[PDB]
Amino acid sequence: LQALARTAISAPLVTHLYTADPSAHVFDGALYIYPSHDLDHFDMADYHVLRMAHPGAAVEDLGQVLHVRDVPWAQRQMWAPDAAQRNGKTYLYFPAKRADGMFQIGVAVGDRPEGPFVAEPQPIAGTYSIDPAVLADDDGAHYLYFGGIWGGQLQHYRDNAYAQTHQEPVGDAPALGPRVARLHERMIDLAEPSREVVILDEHGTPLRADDHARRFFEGPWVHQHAGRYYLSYSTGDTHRICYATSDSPYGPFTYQGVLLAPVVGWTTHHSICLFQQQWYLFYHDSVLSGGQTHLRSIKMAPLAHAADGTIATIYPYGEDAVSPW
Ligand SMILES: [Ca+2]
Repeated sequence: LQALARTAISAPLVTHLYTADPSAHVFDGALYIYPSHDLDHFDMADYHVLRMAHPGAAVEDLGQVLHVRDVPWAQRQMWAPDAAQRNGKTYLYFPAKRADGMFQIGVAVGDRPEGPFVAEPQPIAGTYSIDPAVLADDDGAHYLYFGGIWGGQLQHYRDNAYAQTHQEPVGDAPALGPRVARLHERMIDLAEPSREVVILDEHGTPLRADDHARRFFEGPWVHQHAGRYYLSYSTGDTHRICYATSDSPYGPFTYQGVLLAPVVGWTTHHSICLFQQQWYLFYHDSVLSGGQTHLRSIKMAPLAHAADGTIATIYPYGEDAVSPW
């Protein structure tokens, strides 16, 4: 697979550290990226913030802005984060693991996009599992999406309650979807208990647990375009970013297709962000590290919505490349 490094459509945004799970936002007139920081096993411990001043600019590492040692409730595994702004504050949302082994989502508050961020002493009540994404709705509301199965533990929850015997559904049972909750105006609490986000097939039927090509695995992201909501996410063991659409941030979302073909390294994770004239897909892969799943680099590619609202598949090493998966 050494050909893939040669025909990659994107270079690593930074190479002096390993980065993953990019959440891109335009805050205060610039592009800010909030990724995970892979350490040279997914044992990440801290977050950096990166910035691009304008379209085409060199990427700045603004340095470390939060470390798990400053998060009283969390012991380890600072995974895919996100950020939001409200009332002149910037909020850093992040999944991390408690000493008792459970993932939950917490938040840290700062006065600027680049921090420093001060972590709340407890996680956000009502959250669990991983991969937060916070949608700043055009109407002023903020919504928190989250969830990931397998290592993300979402499969142990139903209706927001944990049980040891809750497992991943199988067969004809509906696959699990991400969770969503409107955030409180104070941003560090939910305004409501989270709800299931339902993803439907083209016939209006919820996706099956045994449909691993399409069913939700982790890393939800929502963006607005042309009066609809786009939910996009990783399918995990089939290595796709897929997307689905709805007239509501709550769904249900109807499956549309594959947004990003498989990348090098087992995980795939992304965000979609509008910057000046252009939509961009931010994603990651493991080429920098020579194909090591746990050492990634974030990347970006331009993204286009078609007249009919669809998004064409992005092929990270070219459409003619041998797929890494
Ligand atoms: Ca994410």
